[PDB]
Amino acid sequence: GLLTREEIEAALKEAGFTEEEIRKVLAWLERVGGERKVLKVAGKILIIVEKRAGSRLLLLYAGRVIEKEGMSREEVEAIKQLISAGATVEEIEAIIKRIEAR
Repeated sequence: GLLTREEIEAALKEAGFTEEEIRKVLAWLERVGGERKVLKVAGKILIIVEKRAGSRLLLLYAGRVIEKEGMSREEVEAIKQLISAGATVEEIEAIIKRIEAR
């Protein structure tokens, strides 16, 4: 199913976020109100929140916060692959910017 808020908290504490920062993330998750499919790959937190008004995506790791809205399946898939490739959130964002430039 979907990852619970308590499990997300623990995962983000591993990623390197404080409970206050996590609270902000939880607010973001509630803001969208979609299906919070949160994955933990190699320490990197891949938050995929599916919604009919547009899939939202949030990358969290080592204090880095990448908030994206209106993400396509191809973009989300690419991000997931980059994470599994061992790419950092900053490097992923650089790739996303290259995508957005197109």
